[PDB]
Amino acid sequence: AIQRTPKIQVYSRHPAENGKSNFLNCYVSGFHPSDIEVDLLKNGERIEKVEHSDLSFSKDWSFYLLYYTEFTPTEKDEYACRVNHVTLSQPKIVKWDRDMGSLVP
Amino acid sequence: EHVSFHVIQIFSFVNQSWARGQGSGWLDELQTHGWDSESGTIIFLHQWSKGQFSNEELSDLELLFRFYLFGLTREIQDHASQDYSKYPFEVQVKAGCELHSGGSPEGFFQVAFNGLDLLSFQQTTWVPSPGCGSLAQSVCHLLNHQYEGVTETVYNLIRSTCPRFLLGLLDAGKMYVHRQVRPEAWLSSGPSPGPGRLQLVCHVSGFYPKPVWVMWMRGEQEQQGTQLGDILPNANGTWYLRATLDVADGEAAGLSCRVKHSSLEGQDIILYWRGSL
Ligand SMILES: CCCCCCC[C@H](C)CCC[C@H](C)CCC[C@H](C)CCC[C@@H](C)CCC[C@H](C)CCCOP(=O)(O)O[C@@H]1C[C@H](CO)[C@@H](O)[C@H](O)[C@@H]1O
Ligand SMILES: CCCCCCCCCCCCCCCC(=O)OC[C@@H](O)CO
Ligand SMILES: *[C@@H]1O[C@H](CO)[C@@H](O)[C@H](O)[C@H]1NC(C)=O
Ligand SMILES: CCCCCCCCCCCC
Repeated sequence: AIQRTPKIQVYSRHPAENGKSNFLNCYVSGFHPSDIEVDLLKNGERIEKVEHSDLSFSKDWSFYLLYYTEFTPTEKDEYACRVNHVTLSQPKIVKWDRDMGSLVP
Repeated sequence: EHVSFHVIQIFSFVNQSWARGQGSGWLDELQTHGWDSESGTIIFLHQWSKGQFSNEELSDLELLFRFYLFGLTREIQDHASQDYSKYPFEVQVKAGCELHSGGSPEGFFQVAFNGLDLLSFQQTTWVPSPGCGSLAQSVCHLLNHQYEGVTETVYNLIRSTCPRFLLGLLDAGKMYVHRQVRPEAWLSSGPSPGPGRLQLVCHVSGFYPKPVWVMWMRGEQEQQGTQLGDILPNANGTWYLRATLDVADGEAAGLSCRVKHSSLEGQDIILYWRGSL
């Protein structure tokens, strides 16, 4: 009390080109409390080798985390960012739109 | 004009027997330090993260932080009786200082409880937040009466040790913190805005520092529909921004995205839409 729901944004570091090394980012922000499960997914499975920033928070005390992983896209592969949090009835999966990314203004 | 150094802590009390303690140090938005809870030691994230401080000074600080994290955790777990109704709960601390180009430094130590302001340190005195009633009041009594030497330690750290450290840290890191990094840009289609309409997307990524200008263009004419998103972080100290444009069917040929940034100076990026439309 109070409890704030994470905002989830997914975007790549470089242009999405099949066969070209790239970085996939998931920026998860505006949540409270800090306990959270964030995973990057490749075809539904947690990507085991990822990096994440240490926990930090904004002026309003809401938390944020940046996740990133090196990946090489192809036409068949589907990437996502999945988040579970006390504010979430069921884990939320935010699919990476290759052309648009998946942002929340 | 204004630069900050923040040491933050997050204390997560799961139950009467289990808590987590986390913390880190930040130069503006750049993380410069971590904390290893396994070993109770500072993590220096950059070759220049020691600033101008000696190893002996940093060792003093490391022992102070290990002792603070452990002792705060245990005193809260003691004073939090049996409860288990209050559990779980979370305490956040944001302490540090600011260097200002024309004035004296600022120092601060602010505490939140379950995401709301609880109390803050004002020079000599722990002051309850007007917005957090009883509890804030109670804690502040104790902090002001029982822990009275810890208080002068805190004052000295935020008012004297922190600005000295920050000055030396900016100096050690000067050829990183003043860097200029040029972005790249690329175009894509976006989700349909409606029948007979298209969405063009201009992605701009890898720039530092954060100020940036992006406009969709037809020749030299800036386009009304340009809409910028939020400036989002990349790993390794650069940023990302998306600029979209909705366009009518049969009108996208000839459009371009134009990017201005300090790292370019008179060589704006201009990218032409070449289809997917
Ligand atoms: C934590 C995350 C770390 C992230 C990495 C950060 C790494 C990074 C490089 C750190 C550099 C930071 C810069 C240089 C400065 C930043 C200050 C920060 C903004 C303010 C934060 C103050 C809190 C956190 C400490 C709490 C005080 C203790 C709680 C004091 C407790 C007791 O101390 P005390 O002094 O009273 O001891 C007694 C004394 C008296 C006589 O005085 C004796 O009689 C008696 O016997 C005792 O010895
Ligand atoms: C020595 C290392 C760091 C020192 C930091 C000082 C620790 C202070 C501990 C704070 C615990 C205070 C919680 C007490 C809860 C309480 O007092 O409850 C109020 C209600 O009883 C009002 O009626
Ligand atoms: C407290 O929480 C920890 C972490 O979930 C758990 O391992 C431990 O069993 C709990 N202790 C209790 C409920 O007494
Ligand atoms: C239910 C117990 C709540 C405890 C409030 C935590 C206050 C910690 C402030 C200490 C700053 C040094």
